[PDB]
Amino acid sequence: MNIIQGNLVGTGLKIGIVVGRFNDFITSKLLSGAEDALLRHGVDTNDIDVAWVPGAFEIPFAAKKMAETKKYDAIITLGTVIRGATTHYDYVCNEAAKGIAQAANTTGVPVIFGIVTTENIEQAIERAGTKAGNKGVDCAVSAIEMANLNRSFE
Amino acid sequence: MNIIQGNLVGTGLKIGIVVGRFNDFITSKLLSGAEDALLRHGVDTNDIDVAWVPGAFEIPFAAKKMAETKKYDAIITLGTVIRGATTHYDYVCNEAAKGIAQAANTTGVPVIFGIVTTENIEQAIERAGTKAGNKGVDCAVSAIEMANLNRSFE
Amino acid sequence: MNIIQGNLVGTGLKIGIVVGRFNDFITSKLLSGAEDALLRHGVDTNDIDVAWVPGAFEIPFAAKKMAETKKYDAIITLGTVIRGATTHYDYVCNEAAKGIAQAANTTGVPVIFGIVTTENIEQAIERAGTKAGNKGVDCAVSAIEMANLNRSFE
Amino acid sequence: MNIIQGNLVGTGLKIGIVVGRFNDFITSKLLSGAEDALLRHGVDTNDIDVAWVPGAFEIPFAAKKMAETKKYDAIITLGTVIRGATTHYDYVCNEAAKGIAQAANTTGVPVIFGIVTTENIEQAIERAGTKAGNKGVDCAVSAIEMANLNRSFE
Amino acid sequence: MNIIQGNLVGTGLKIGIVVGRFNDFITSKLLSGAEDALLRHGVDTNDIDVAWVPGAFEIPFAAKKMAETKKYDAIITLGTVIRGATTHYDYVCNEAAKGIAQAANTTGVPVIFGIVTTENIEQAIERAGTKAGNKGVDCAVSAIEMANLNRSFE
Ligand SMILES: O=c1[nH]c(NC[C@H](O)[C@H](O)[C@H](O)CO)c([N+](=O)[O-])c(=O)[nH]1
Ligand SMILES: O=c1[nH]c(NC[C@H](O)[C@H](O)[C@H](O)CO)c([N+](=O)[O-])c(=O)[nH]1
Ligand SMILES: O=c1[nH]c(NC[C@H](O)[C@H](O)[C@H](O)CO)c([N+](=O)[O-])c(=O)[nH]1
Ligand SMILES: O=c1[nH]c(NC[C@H](O)[C@H](O)[C@H](O)CO)c([N+](=O)[O-])c(=O)[nH]1
Ligand SMILES: O=c1[nH]c(NC[C@H](O)[C@H](O)[C@H](O)CO)c([N+](=O)[O-])c(=O)[nH]1
Repeated sequence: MNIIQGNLVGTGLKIGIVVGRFNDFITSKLLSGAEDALLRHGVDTNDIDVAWVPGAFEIPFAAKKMAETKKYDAIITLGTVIRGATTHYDYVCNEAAKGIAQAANTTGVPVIFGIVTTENIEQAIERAGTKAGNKGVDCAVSAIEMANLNRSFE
Repeated sequence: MNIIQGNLVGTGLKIGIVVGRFNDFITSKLLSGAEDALLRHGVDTNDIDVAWVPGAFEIPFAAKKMAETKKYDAIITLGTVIRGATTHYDYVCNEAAKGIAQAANTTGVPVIFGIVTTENIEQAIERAGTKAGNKGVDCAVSAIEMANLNRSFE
Repeated sequence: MNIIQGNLVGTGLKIGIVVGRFNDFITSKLLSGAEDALLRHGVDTNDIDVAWVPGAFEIPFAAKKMAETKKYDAIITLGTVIRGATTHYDYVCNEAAKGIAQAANTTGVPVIFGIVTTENIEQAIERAGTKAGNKGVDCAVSAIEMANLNRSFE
Repeated sequence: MNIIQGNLVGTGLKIGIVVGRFNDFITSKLLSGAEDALLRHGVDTNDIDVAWVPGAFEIPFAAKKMAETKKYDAIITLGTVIRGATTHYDYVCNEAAKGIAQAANTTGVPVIFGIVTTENIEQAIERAGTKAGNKGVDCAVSAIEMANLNRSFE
Repeated sequence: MNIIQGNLVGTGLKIGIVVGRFNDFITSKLLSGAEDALLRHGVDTNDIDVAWVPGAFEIPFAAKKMAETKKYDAIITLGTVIRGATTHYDYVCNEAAKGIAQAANTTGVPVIFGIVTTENIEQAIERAGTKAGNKGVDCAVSAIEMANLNRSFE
């Protein structure tokens, strides 16, 4: 068989990031994690644009617009939705993931899903640079991989 | 990295609001909350158009049409769906959130999701100007932010 | 602010109705409820077209086609899905609500969601002209409102 | 009001059927049920084309393509998804129902949802020609109705 | 009635495969299973292109692009999402299944859903070449069937 991959060399890549202000206590650590990860992989700090939106529901809207400028190789979406007392959590999470997916689809640009969806604050901290690592770092790496792999497609 | 934000200066913005009549006991307080929030942020009362629809299922329909007039910088959707004895709640909430999201998508205009979805009346009052604040106020602020941030995109 | 509403004057309106045969014991009472409601609001009986389909899954298909004829001001969908032993209920309800919503979306014509989704026969009778009123009547009224409000949009 | 129906006269109709091989122990009885039902309603055996696909996930794909040939008055989808140990069941059922619905939508041809989704083998047998009747027969009848009703629409 | 099938002769077919790196402990066995299955069915190893993506959320993106090249008769998606402590599982699985389905839809090329979604590692191993067989092998076979069946459609 013939293998098609994407290496982790970020040199020369232009990355766009959309972060939600909601739960910034967490998302900010996600953002910084992604930044460091990108830099240590060869991406130039100036080649990184970060756009802040109120909540995760907004993330798709910004992600699509940024991707449409065709100015980026990949887009990283960073958010943190923590469940509450109502089903609000459900809609925010669904629409976010739904839109983040269709953004990449209609845009052709890889849009990495980095929205942390937990039951409580602990699980959030758990995935923002603790026990489970930093989802932001994992997303940065995936962004790089997808950008490189995307060269192999047109 | 390069940051892209949206400040909270509402001066000069034109806002459209779609409110559901259903559970108006709550939604009306959401509406007034949004209005006051907008005014105190610099938005002119005359630059605010409010459209009433039966229920939340209708909100998407009106939100899309209002956004399509391209007459608004952002659109705020206000509603309150309180769970009952059947799964009706589920469809109304899903379709509302689904449509409110696609309205902004297909329209390019930010459409703020301000539909309160609770298990009971108490949680509704809780989020319409009590313990948890007023979702209407939060949406007004988000509308302003998104409108301003949207300038940075084309 | 500037208010945009829809009054309950049905005079001159042309209404289309799609009813599911499934659970007709209930849906028929929903239909007659809507009819009477429409008439008593000024709609002429001859300005009302009713189309019957097997079940609620079919409702969206007929609703979209009727709306596309642009012959109607609003479309009322009437159905009753009562939960059973399997998850069948789920798909029928979701697809119905999903399609009824997109019908109005793609058609520009208001399509009122009048599908009663209950756990048992009692809750169905409850919402078809008993304790909880008649969802058909509520839909007729919403249809009229949406039709009138729709004049304010193009 | 003016009633629009669909009678159960299958004479002259051309029906397409898509059956999943998965759980054929059940689906085959669904298929034969639909066949007999169609024949006894006036449909000519030669006017019936049956296409087999691996599982229910594939059904939408085949149903849309068959409908697109515009060679059929209605399309019957027959499948049986029985829940297992994982959530696999969920995705297969959702995508199936989602696609079978959009097939009719985008195609204009009625596509009858005849996918049996149960918790166990017993409920499957229950709906494939036992206690609860034969969903295949019910779908055949619905297919005929929808085909005839569809004449009333363009 | 007239039957339309797809035989299991892979000779001459060109297959594309998208595998997620996430849970590669399992997915790799899925991939090898698919490969062997394809070869033993007549597919030439050189007629098989494999593309690796970070996780299942990425699978749809790659599957659509590969399908769009119109260079393949069918596309096999291979992944393994194992549930964790949060609802993350839900979004990854839904979006994956959602996208893998729409890829085939919009592309016209069959895209086989081979994403293993389990509650634990054991059920994963169970479906990757143990008690329940190898989902990769089952997908390979389905890919071949769908490719052949697809000849019958335009
Ligand atoms: O990013 C998040 N947005 C949230 N807000 C929802 C949404 O993203 C918007 O802020 C607002 O709903 C209007 O669009 C959240 N909660 O409400 O809990 C959350 O946890 N995380
Ligand atoms: O906005 C709401 N709409 C509701 N009605 C449903 C829907 O919004 C429409 O009014 C009507 O269904 C026709 O589409 C609600 N309930 O039914 O409970 C509710 O709580 N909130
Ligand atoms: O309108 C309904 N249709 C139902 N049938 C589902 C569907 O509407 C179609 O009749 C058939 O599925 C083929 O399209 C129902 N149940 O099955 O329970 C139900 O409760 N209500
Ligand atoms: O028709 C069915 N297909 C099933 N397979 C899923 C799918 O239809 C495809 O065969 C395969 O997933 C690759 O597309 C089923 N299960 O897995 O249980 C089932 O119960 N019924
Ligand atoms: O294929 C998988 N991807 C997973 N990652 C999610 C997603 O596929 C992407 O890798 C990343 O979310 C950014 O798009 C998984 N988990 O997170 O558990 C998993 O179990 N399986």
